[PDB]
Amino acid sequence: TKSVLFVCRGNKCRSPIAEAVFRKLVTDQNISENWVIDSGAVSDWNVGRSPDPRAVSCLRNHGIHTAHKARQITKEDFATFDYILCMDESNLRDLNRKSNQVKTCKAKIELLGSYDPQKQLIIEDPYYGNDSDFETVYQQCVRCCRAFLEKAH
Repeated sequence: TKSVLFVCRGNKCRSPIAEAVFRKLVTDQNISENWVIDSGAVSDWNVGRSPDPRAVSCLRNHGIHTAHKARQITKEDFATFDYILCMDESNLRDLNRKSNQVKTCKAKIELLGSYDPQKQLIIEDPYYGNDSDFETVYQQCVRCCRAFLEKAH
């Protein structure tokens, strides 16, 4: 059983989209039973909130739905997930530092964009953008999630 946790700042725009995309992916590939998939936030500020309505609408445009509610990453997440894939360098920096402070870190922390065959390394925060920015994030997650499933690094 493999595990991936998608992380962003507040867990309402980017990482809920990545989670839903990857869940759709493994389901189509008929291997969802062998994958634990989740998303979480660095911050605790947005905990308990549903994804941004623009993220929900973006996923719906692509026939996807999510019932995720924002949660903050926990010490346990570092000890149990195989991969923690984050969105921007602020996430990476924060995750690398908290990884140092847990004596039981099994997860490999990487930028999700590190898997983009199109080389766009950063998945930028779309909250203060518009719906076309959520579509961009979605397209980034599709390319990155598919590359990740084919070969991890």
